[PDB]
Amino acid sequence: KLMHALQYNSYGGGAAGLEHVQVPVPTPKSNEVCLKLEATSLNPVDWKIQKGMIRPFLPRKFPCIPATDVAGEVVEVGSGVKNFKAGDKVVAVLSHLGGGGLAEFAVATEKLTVKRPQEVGAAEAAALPVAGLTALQALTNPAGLKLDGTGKKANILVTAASGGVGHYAVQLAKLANAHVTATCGARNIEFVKSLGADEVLDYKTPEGAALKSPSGKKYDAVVHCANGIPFSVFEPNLSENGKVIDITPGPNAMWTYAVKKITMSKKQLVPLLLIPKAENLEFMVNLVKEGKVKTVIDSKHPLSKAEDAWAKSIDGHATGKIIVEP
Repeated sequence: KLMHALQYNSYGGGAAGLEHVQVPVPTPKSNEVCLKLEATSLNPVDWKIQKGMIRPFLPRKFPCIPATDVAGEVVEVGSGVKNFKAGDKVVAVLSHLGGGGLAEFAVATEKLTVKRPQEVGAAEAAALPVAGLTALQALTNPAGLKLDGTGKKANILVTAASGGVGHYAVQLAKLANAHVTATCGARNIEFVKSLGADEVLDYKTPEGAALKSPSGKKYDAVVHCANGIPFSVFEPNLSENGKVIDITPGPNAMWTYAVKKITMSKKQLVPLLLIPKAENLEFMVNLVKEGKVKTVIDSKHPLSKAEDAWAKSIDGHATGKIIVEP
């Protein structure tokens, strides 16, 4: 019947603007499944939407229940659901239109729900969807690396590699047999080395502010997860046809993309929008199961204290992924 959740009913609230509320448990449609949530993961998008930065596209209507990355147990399925039964443990991606993550229950489409193996925890799994698939898409599509053994070997730069997409990106890039150069805060330099990065740079230094690799590497692709960097700084560090992949693209990135396209610049800036596909989520889940990829969890917060997790996300000093559990 009813359900604990967190809502914002207005732009600009910050964590203060979140409200604990009791709300009717959603009902699954033909193709949806209903989950008792075991873990929910935050993404920077989630608090940006609330700040109003994604207007006029999101949020669709107030009030909003935030977060899309989710793991839990199937409680109930819709008439059309073929592949999941009640009791099944899953990981899923909620619609970016309706949100729903910060709650006891959520409905997910079957096409974005994946069975979660016994080996993989709920928090470990819930951290995967947006961050992991983004990292995966960037390295698979624009960077053009296979992740078996048949991919192009290459030089990869990962900016802000201590964060959500960042720390997945480094691990994945290593599985594609790439040389990985990474940037992060001084504190996280040892951590990023442990993800498999070949070179790690303190971004406040001179070689890291300029993104110059000690081997003198030029990068074939950049999984760009940081924010304050103009194409100027990337350019001299790029290979002849290097692509900087902005996984959090603003108007600046969008414009640069247009200009570099229309002037046929050999060096390119690629805005990335994630297209979550269940095959990829299944894939990432397997990588975690097989130990080829580890999820690092910055912190775990109870839904009753979810604003803390929200504020931690807003500060964005998180290392890996922030998790909210019941």
